[PDB]
Formats: sequence, structure tokens, C-alpha cells
Amino acid sequence: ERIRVLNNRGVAFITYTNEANAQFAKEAMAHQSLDHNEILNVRWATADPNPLAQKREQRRIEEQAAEAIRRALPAEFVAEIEGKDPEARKRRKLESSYGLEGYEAPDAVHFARGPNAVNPRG
Amino acid sequence: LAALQKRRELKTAGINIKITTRKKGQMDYNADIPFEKKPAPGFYDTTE
Amino acid sequence: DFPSVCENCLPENPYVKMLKEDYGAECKLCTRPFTVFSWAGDGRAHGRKKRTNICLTCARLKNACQCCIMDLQFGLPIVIRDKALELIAPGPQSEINREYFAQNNERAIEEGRAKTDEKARELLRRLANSKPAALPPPGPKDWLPPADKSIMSLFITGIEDDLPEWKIRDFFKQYGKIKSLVVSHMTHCAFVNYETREGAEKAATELKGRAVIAGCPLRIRWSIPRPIGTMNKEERAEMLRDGRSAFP
Amino acid sequence: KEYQGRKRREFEDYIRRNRLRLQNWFQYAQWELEQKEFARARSIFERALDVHPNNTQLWIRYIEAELKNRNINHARNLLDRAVTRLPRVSKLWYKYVYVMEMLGDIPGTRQVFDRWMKWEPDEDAWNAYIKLEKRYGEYERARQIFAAYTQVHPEPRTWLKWAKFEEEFGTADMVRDVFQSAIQYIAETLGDDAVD
Amino acid sequence: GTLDIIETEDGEMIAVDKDGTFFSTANATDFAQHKPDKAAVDRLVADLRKAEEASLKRRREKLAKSGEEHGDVTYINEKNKQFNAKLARFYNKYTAEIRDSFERGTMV
Amino acid sequence: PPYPNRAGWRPRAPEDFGDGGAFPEIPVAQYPWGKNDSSSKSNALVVQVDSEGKVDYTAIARQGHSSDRIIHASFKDLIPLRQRAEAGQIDLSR
Amino acid sequence: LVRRSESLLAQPRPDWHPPWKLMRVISGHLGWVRALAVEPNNQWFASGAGDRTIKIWDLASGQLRLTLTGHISTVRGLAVSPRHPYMFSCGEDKMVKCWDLETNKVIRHYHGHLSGVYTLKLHPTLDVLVTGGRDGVARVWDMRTRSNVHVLSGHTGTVADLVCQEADPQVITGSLDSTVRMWDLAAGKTMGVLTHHKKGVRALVTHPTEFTFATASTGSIKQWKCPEGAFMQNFEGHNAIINTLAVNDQNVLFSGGDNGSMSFWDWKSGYRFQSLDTTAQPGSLDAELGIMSSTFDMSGARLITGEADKTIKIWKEDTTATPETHPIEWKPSLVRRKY
Amino acid sequence: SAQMGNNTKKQERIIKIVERQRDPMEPPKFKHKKIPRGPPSPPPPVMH
RNA sequence: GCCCUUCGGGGCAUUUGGUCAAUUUGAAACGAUACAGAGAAGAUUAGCAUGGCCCCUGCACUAAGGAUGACACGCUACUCAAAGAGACGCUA
Ligand SMILES: [Zn+2]
Repeated sequence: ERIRVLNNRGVAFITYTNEANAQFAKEAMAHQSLDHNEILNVRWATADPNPLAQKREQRRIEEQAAEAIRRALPAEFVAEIEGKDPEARKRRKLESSYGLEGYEAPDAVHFARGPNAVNPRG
Repeated sequence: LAALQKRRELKTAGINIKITTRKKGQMDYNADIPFEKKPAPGFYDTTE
Repeated sequence: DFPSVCENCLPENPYVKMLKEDYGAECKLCTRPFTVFSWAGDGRAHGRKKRTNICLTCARLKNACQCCIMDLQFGLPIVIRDKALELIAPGPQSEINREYFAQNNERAIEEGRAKTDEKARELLRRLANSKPAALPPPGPKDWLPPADKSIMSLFITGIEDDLPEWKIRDFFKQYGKIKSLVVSHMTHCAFVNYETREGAEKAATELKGRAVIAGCPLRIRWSIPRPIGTMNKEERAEMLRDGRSAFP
Repeated sequence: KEYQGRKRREFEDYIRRNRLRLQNWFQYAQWELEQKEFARARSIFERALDVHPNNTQLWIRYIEAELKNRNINHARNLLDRAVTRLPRVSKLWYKYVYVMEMLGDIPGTRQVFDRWMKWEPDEDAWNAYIKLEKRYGEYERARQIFAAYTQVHPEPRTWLKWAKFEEEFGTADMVRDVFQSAIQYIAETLGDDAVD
Repeated sequence: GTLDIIETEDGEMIAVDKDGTFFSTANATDFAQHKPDKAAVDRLVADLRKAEEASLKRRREKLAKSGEEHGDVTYINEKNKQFNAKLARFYNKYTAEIRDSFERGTMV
Repeated sequence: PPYPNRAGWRPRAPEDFGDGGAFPEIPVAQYPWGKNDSSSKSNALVVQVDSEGKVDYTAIARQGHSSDRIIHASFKDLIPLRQRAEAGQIDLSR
Repeated sequence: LVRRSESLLAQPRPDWHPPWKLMRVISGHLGWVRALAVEPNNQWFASGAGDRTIKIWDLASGQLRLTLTGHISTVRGLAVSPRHPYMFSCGEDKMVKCWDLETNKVIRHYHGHLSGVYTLKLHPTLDVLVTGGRDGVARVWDMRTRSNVHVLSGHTGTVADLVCQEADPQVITGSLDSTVRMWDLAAGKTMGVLTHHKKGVRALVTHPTEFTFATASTGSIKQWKCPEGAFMQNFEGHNAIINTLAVNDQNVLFSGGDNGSMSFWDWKSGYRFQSLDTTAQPGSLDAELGIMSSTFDMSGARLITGEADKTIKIWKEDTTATPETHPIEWKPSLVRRKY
Repeated sequence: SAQMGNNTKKQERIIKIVERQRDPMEPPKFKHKKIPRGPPSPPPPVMH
């Protein structure tokens, strides 16, 4: 993903996209030489105090969890959940009425999964 | 006190030297509340 | 007397041969001895004897499988779930307070005392509204090959923080063998060093000083490789504006 | 944070060294109140209540420390716990009625006084309840309080207090009824001989 | 609907209570829902702080009145001085005759 | 309004339901206690009442204890059993 | 207000009991007599004193059968087993000894009390002994294996008394922290806590035929009904530290007061039919007047008291007394009796 | 039950649980930790 | 592989294993060295206990030792007022 070389200090922070690749690189480059006869101290990085890196990591955690939730929930359910699509918004307004007008059914009742729920269910 | 002034002097001179007082057999009082006993709830809501 | 183990950690065989060892190991969270259940995975004849890594009380506190230590509702790691859903993490994580809380609460944790659902929808709605003198357009000299055959580097400017190095690498892998690719997102700079000059010449020929990678506009030029140092914020801003000006 | 850790270490070492001295708990909880660590101070005070359950001074200081930081509902729960644990300490009841009279809340003060009168206290609490109801008008409800008072405290002194009250705030027929009920009751419980 | 307003035969507005929730907020489960205003809470905090400052003033006055060297000195420390003052406050009524004997330099 | 009929009258006020209770006659969604947009999220205890009707305060003394635990928490426990109102024959046999 | 009963049947009229008189005083102990145990066949009794001896005395003659040594501190408990030929002693030296009466030798030790032990009771139907001490703990021991099968914790003061009965609450521990704890023996859990006493609870007793017990602290004796621990009545008028309590098969409560005082009460009514003050053995101080232990014999006709003037006093009820010579002076008073 | 996303009904399982063969020579595996006492049971009202 | 056979066929035997061999980066312990230097109100000292998120040696978790093993020596407002004058002044 991202290599930030803090030059002058002789320090770099390599971020792979995969954790297994990061562990492989740490166990492979430890006590190796780069170009001259040196011993590299390839260790586990702590946390980048740069707030930009903090919000990047927090966001990436959030879309990882969002990917898991989107895998868990049905496609119509999540498509109504974000509501960026206007047609999905119209589907939420028309479907969450159930006869009684001016209801706008709560997300606990509408976005519910089970055999006895009142929804297309699953 | 002398450790405090030398730590401040080396703090001014660029480097941030880490200070550690973690002896063995020692409990952490800043991580969480030591032996945390939360107050018993009553009839009055106190979440605000 | 029975572990709480998810289906993907359990064997594919519906009939499980399981070993049980009272106080076989200490829990990987609270360091208390606990009954360890172990079984042989679907990787027959070599692999790892899969086992309950944490105790049952910590598995109730974390709502996780005892083997994989992932969330038993979405299949996420515990810290990923807690950071992305802002959960309470009901229990101390210090040294002595862990045994204190487990000693004083092991009967109420079993009954479900001391349900996210809606917070997942809150996270999805929060990520729905995500909210993450100009230089002239490049003339022909930018992508024409220089007379010096020793010139090999391709300088890219305009790189945002959302663009990984691997997208650039396999975008430029189709032109030839890349010896090196240095991407500094802090300075929005990138250097591509090929092994053959024909690949760099083809990159300059079919890029023509401009590029779009994953919706990000970038500017490409020939360059002798120079290092990137501690560099001023105004210069970073003006070549970011230049990289945006690569598409006028 | 180094200062906080060293002070916490010193306070916890004093608590471990001698836990039966209330000053260590008081100092630790007050200090943790000073850095606005209200959950920590609450935990220290509740641990002190685990060591000293029936200490009225610790209850008073913890209710006061909760009140001075404008945690009203916490302190009212605390006063409910304090009058539940020690219903025969009139200091806690007096503080509880005083606090819920300071914050407006006159029906709340009245129901706290009703619980106190359910516990059948000394004459001072009955007089305080009568003074509460006399302050905000409400004389007839004070008359039922005198009825319950003369049931609980059937000495001639309380009957004379009811007589003076019904003289100042009621008809002369009420005073005659009060005196007749007093002499009749004392004649039928202490006998015809021991009327004052 | 808990309280009922009736214009009686005498033409006066009476207000009868079905329950007992109006008089005392027992039987009224919304006693938790009372919220005191800012002025009353400020008055309570001010009175508690006034009691606190009275305690500090009394402590300072007691220390100032204990800091005076009026009389014969026998002690060597502050705690010794306080203990000797306590010994006086208990033992004058039993040992004043012995103090007289010590002052005179003669008979018991 | 009374009930021979309630058609043509929509609840517009929170006091239109009297103390509360949505009217089945009107086929419009009705909220006797307003919007439940947020959860309850209150950590208070469930307030109970006793037989004669007063706020029951024995949930504070019994807090943290099981139901078989014997806890004396009222003035009624300070009265002798023979004098304890609803007390006739007392069985004092092993 | 909580309603009372106005039937005037809430106060039982006291039954007549004859007054008690001094019969015997047995010297020989060189410490305060603090233990006393009548064997189940009513022939001899067992006194343990501050001279760390246990003396076996013939009950009829008051004549010293035997002296047993082996404790090194004051003997506080003693129990002759009705089902085994065993005697059970506890002391201030943390020792709980089981004596084989067929050999007059200590055959078992029940070790584990961190401080001096004050009480010791044999379970009436089970093979269990129960000790309590200055460590705030009631140890429940199995007789056969010497195993500490229960640690009854929850008191914050010295466990000073303890009774064992055949039904729940099977253990009742009074402590110097002014609380009384009712314990289910099967689980080791507190069934109930009684906090009515203001001072340290020093005496407990159970009735032989009724399912009730009594506790006693200074100035106050309280009668309670099992299994719920409902407060039955007060015994009032003994303004002293009460060390002991002895109910008879004929419903007699005996409270002995540390200042040398004595009260004989009718159990059902709470009426004090006798109020005595013991007398000191010659050579004693005024401060040595005190009844430190007491028991009834199995017949109930003799009260054995061990007293802080190192004496043993036998008390008989007066055979030349009639209800006319000693009339009951109780009247059904009509007082609120502020509780 | 259903867990980790997917909600397909998995087949029910028959599980054989056997105690593990332990080395007869193995000493006790873990040290004993001295944890301080927990808080007591909630104290009753004081009925003086 | 073997056995049985009405050559159609059938039988015997049935799922091991908490172990990468691979010492820097999954956690040993000192000593030397420098430094400080053994408690009880003058000096010199025998001790025995007490409390536990302090231990060591020991079979002793029912000895005895480790300086009486060490540790404790601190810190200190808050259940908290009433008077009877006088008084810059307040005020009826
Ligand atoms: Zn798993």
C-alpha cells in the first residue's frame, strides 16, 4: 500500500495491503543487508501519530466493517439503509406504510430478519 | 526533582526520551479504574 | 462443558472427534486456566491442532469464537468491530483488574449481563455521507524522449492519499518490467525506474503527459532520479494544483 | 500523568496499608474529584462503602461530593440508598429533606417525609414535617399529620401542640374536639387515673 | 384526567383528585422526571461551598488560636503541646494541689 | 370527545388522547407519548407499587440479592409477630 | 402507619415458674470458667477454664472426676457427642481438639482458625462440628476426615456464638459486629442477616420444642422465629453485657450478665419472673463478679454456671414455692412501646 | 445457529468429546495468583 | 495380501499425530563494580508478634530461619455550632 521513508533518520514504514505479507516481509528482511553490509532492524511498527494516518486507518477499519455488514445484510435492505439511490428511498417510503398512512416504520421493525417478521424477510 | 529538570532539559533539546517507572510487582493505576465499583442504579435516570 | 466454536473453525465433517483438557492452557486474554477443547481440522495429516484459544467468559465478553477470536455476528476481528462500531468493551483490560472482574462477575456474564444491530446501520449511514498563475497544459517536450539515453526515471505528480502503490504498479506493468516504483503520498511525488528504456518511451508515448488512475488525475514527465526531502507545504500545494491542471 | 500515577499509587498504598481509616478514602476521592475524574471518585467512594457500610460520615461526604458537582439524580439515588441502609439516622433524613427542599420539589420533599413518618421517628421529624406543610399554606394536610403524630406520639405534649395549631389555624370546635380526643384516649390507654 | 375540575352548587371551582399522585408524588412514578432549574441547583452548590468555607475558616481560627505561646512552656513539639493541653484540660481538677506544691517549692 | 363516534376528529395535541391511548377509529398513526426516535437509554430501575399503592422502595435494599434472601427493610419488621396486624395463629412447631 | 393488633391476645399471660436458688459453688479451677458441657446421659459435666484445663465433674456430687490438659490457652468450647464417645474442645490457642473419651486422649485436631476460637457446636443429626472465632469466620468441619468443608464468611467481627439445628437455618452465627447470620449448611451461603442488635451479639440459644431461637447483646434479648427470622419479641430489663442464655424444656430463658447479674424469664411471654445477682467467692474483687458461661442439665432441673470468680454454681428451682408465695406481677399494659 | 454473516442452516453435528491423555510425569502447569478479595454481598438495612 | 465360494459373490484388516530439527525479535537469573549502610525517646543491643496485590530458604500449606526477613515512622478543614454585648455601619 504505502512506504513512507523518513530519510536522514534511516527509518522507513512499509504498509502492505495484506497482514500475512507484512509478517512475511518482517521475518524475511530482519537482519538482512540492503546495499551495504548492515543489519536491518525490521520490527513491528507502532501507530503513526500523524492525524491524517489516524483518520485513514479509522476509515479503512470502517469500510472493512461495512463490507462485512453488507455481506451479512440482504442487498435490498442495505440499499434502503444508505438511501443514496432515490428509487431506494421511494421504495422505503412506499413499503414502510403497511396500510396505515403517516407511519414511516422504524428500522427495528422494517430492517428485521426472521421467519415471523413483516417484510419480504429472506 | 533533579530527574524532572534533566528530563525537561533533554526535552527542550529535540529528543523525546521515554520515562519509565514500571517496576516488577507493580499495578497499573492509569490504564483503568483500579477495582472499579460502579454506583448502584436507583429510581433516577443518570445517563445525562 | 462445551466450547463455543463457530462453524468455519469446526471441521467440515459433521461428526467431530474432540479432545478436552481441564486447565489445559491459560486464556489468551485474562490469563486464567480454562478447559481447552481441541480438534483436527480439514487439513488432514499435517497442519495445526485447532483449539479454543480463549476462555468462555472472555468469549461472552467479546462475543467471539473461542478459536478464531472473531466477532460471531459479522465475522470481524474484535478490535476492528469495536473501533468501527464504538462499543463499550465491557470489561477492564489491565493486569489485576481482569482477574478481579472475572472473579466478581462470572455469574452475571453467563446470564448476558454486565446487541449491536442498529449501530451497524448507523455506521452504514455514516459511510453513506462519507466526505473523505496556473501552469500551462503540457507541451510536446514533456513526453518526447530526451536525447540522453541514461535518462530513465518517470516523474508523476498529483498523487492523492487514496491511491495505493499497487494500482500504479500494475497500471505501469503493462508497458514493461519496472525495476522500482517510489510513491511518496506525503509529498504527492512518484518515481518510476524501468529496466529498459523502450518501456519508458512507450509509457511516454501512450500517456502523453497526462494520466487518470482510479479517477485520480496525474502528470507524467521524464526525469533523472532525484531524492525527495523535507519539502515546503506551499510547493506541495502548487504541484498538487499542477497535477489537477494536467486535465484542464 | 506521572503526577496522577504517583498520587494514585500513594493513595492506594495508604488504602492497602490501613483500610479502616476513613481519611485515606476521603483524600483519594477528593483528589480524584479535583481532576474531574468523577467515575474514579465514585469507584473509590463505593469501595469505601464496601469497607464501611454503615458509616454516616462517609455517606454524608459522598452525597455532598455528588451534589457540589451538580449531579442531582446521582445524589438522589445516593440519598435513597443512604436512608435505605440507615433508616434510624435522622441526619441522613434531615439532609435528604433539606436537599429536596432546596431544589424546589415540594411533593418530593413530602413523599420523603411520608417515608420518614412510615419509619415512626422522634417528635422532631414530625415537627419538621408540620413546619414544612405550614410554610407553604397547606394546613389541612398538617391536620392529618397531627392525627398520625398523636397516634405515634400519644404524649400530652403533642396533643397540646395540636391544640395550639388548631387554635391558630382552625375553629374552636376543632380545638374542643382535639382536647376531648386527647383526654378520651389517655383515659382509655393509661386508665381513668393517669390523665395529665 | 387525573384531577377533576367541578363547578359545585355553590359556584366555586373544586379540584378533586382520583389518585393521590398530586398531593405527594408517592403513587406518581414520574417523581424521577422532576428537573430542578439552574437557580435552585446554584443555591444548593453555593450553600454547600459556604459550609466548606466556614469549615476552613474555623480550622484557620483554631490553628491561629493554638499558635500562641501564652503561659508556661513544658512541651518540646506541637503534638507535645496539644497533648499537654489535653492533660491540663483533664487533670487540673485533680492535680491543682500538686501544681501548688510545685509552685511553692515546699509542702505537698 | 366521547364515544358514540370519533370520526372527523384527528388528534393534533398530546393531550387529545386524554391521559393517553391511541384511538382505533382514526386510521392514522397516533403517538400517545410522542416520537420514539431514540431508545429509552435510561439506567433507572423499574418503579413498582405495593398493595395499598405507594412507591415501593424495597428494590433498593434487595438490589444485588437473590429472591430467597431474607432482608428486613421496613418498620413492619421491627414489630413483634403477635402484634403484626395481619397475624392470627402462628405455627411454632419443629 | 403500620397497623398493630388490638386483640389483647398478642401478649401471652406468663406461666408460673418457681424462683431459683444457689445450691453449690465448686472451686479448683484457676481461671475463669468459660466452658460447660453436660454429657447426654446427665451423669457428668465438662468445665473448661482460663487455666487451660478441662475438668470432668460428677453432676450429682459436684466431685472432681478428672482433669485433662493439652490446651495452652483458655478453653472456650466443649461438647460431649450424643452419638460418639467424643468430647470437643476449642481454645484461644487456635486449636480445635477431639478427645476420645474411651482413652481420655486427644485423637483429632481441626486446624485452620487464624485466631482464638470462641464457639463449637455439634450438628444434631449430621457428623459435623462448627467453630467460630476472632477471624470473623465460622468453620464447618467434618468429624471423620478433619476437613474444613465450609468457610462461612460475611461477618466483620468476632463470631461469638453459633447454634446448630436439624432444619434450615442450620447454622446461626452471632458476631461482635452486632449482626446475626442465618446460614444454609448445604451451600455455605447466608440465608439471612439480622441487624436489630446495636452491640456485639454474644449469646444465642434455640428452644427445644419450638422452631424459634433467641439472641442476646448488652441490654437486649431478642426472640426470633425460624426459618424466616421474623422478630418475635424482646426480653427487656437486663441492663448488662449478656454472655449467656439458657432456655429449659419448661420454657426458661437464663441470661447471665458480665457484671454478675442474672435474669430468669418465661419464654413464651417475655416476662422476667426472677432477677438475681450472683455472689463472688471469697478473695475475689468486685470486678470479678460475672457469669461467663452457663448451661442446663439434660433434666432441666439444675442450672450450671461458670463464673469469673473461677467458680461453678449449681442452681435449683425452689420446691417450697407456690404461685401464691411468688405471684406473677404482670399486667397487660396499654403502651405504644416505641420500636 | 447462524453466525459470521451467512444465515444458511448448517447440518446438525454429533460430537465425540474425550478427555486428553496427560503425561503422568507432568508437574502443575501454572502458578497460583494472589488476587485481592472481592466486595462482600450488599449489606442489609440497619434495623436499630 | 490371504481366506471362503451354492463362481453368483462374500470375508478378514480401518483414520496416527498439544512436537517444524532450525536459539538475534515471545520474554531466565545474577555476580563483579560503584553506592548506601542493620529497629525500640543517651550509647550498645536479645527477641516474640501484629496487617497483606512483599517475599526468600525449607518436606513442613499445623517447624525454624532470612536485620526481631523486609515493609509501617507518613499525611491531617467538613455529621460541626450557640451566646451578649459593643460596633465603622446596616436596619426596624
Ligand atoms: Zn472460529
